[PDB]
Amino acid sequence: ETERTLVIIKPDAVVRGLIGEIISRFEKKGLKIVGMKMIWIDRELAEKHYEEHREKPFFKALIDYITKTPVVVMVLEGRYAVEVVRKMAGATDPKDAAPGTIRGDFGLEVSDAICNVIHASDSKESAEREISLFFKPEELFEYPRAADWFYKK
Amino acid sequence: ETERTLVIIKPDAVVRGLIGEIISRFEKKGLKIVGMKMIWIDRELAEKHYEEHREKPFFKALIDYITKTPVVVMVLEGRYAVEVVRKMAGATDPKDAAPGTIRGDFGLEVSDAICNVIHASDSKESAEREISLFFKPEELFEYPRAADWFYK
Repeated sequence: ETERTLVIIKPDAVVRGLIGEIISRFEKKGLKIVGMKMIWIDRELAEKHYEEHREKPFFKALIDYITKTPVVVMVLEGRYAVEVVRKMAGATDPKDAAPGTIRGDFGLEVSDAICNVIHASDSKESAEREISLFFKPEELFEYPRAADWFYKK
Repeated sequence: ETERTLVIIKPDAVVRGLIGEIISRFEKKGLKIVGMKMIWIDRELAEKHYEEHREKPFFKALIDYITKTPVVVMVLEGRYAVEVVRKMAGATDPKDAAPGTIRGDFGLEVSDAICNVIHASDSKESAEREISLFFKPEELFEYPRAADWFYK
């Protein structure tokens, strides 16, 4: 049931100094960070990540947003991590996100793009594609978190 | 003036899930993360980092400790960042660290090595050496944090 999903702490979150708070939510949930790095995505890489939206009118503004400042890309590993992280993220537009979720607690204001604090892979297929896009195998690790032994099935 | 210093969130902090808590303390202080990545330090790199202790009896334990699991290395930028981060870290041995500091609030137990949650450059000279050891220029960025404009 263990899966890996990709999260991007977007420019709005980095600029607002929310990197730590976001990471803590994943850590306290029990999710494991197996890869992470601060990078500054250029347009070419951004367009590859959002390739499915290439033909849509909001594409340009989305690329402008994700490349505005450096971001933190990270890979989270855990039981049903893909759907669990999406749930933790909350509704796409922060105004609709429930209190308690990352977007619900930290997001609201928007620019030309719907700034929503973080990106979370929408499926296992997308996660695999996205993780391969941003990380090299040597940048992903297998190691124990403190309580891993407790769950030895 | 503005300085850059190196911080390593050590294996004990990573294993205990304290990465976010630690980073938040730097962010709320006003410090800017200009570089960061999770890496698993190899013995040779660890020995370069701790080169000053190569001839000491506690050297091996230090290497075993810092390479036990992946760590998060990051570069913090800000006014007098080197001394400020050292102050935030607290006493070397967590048992002696004051409440309110990172080591004071999160560290205590030790192994063969004095596990102390994080590493913080001890001087501007050490900071420059350490930053170059773990980061390439292309991995460090210049960008605005939300309130940067306020201090103009």
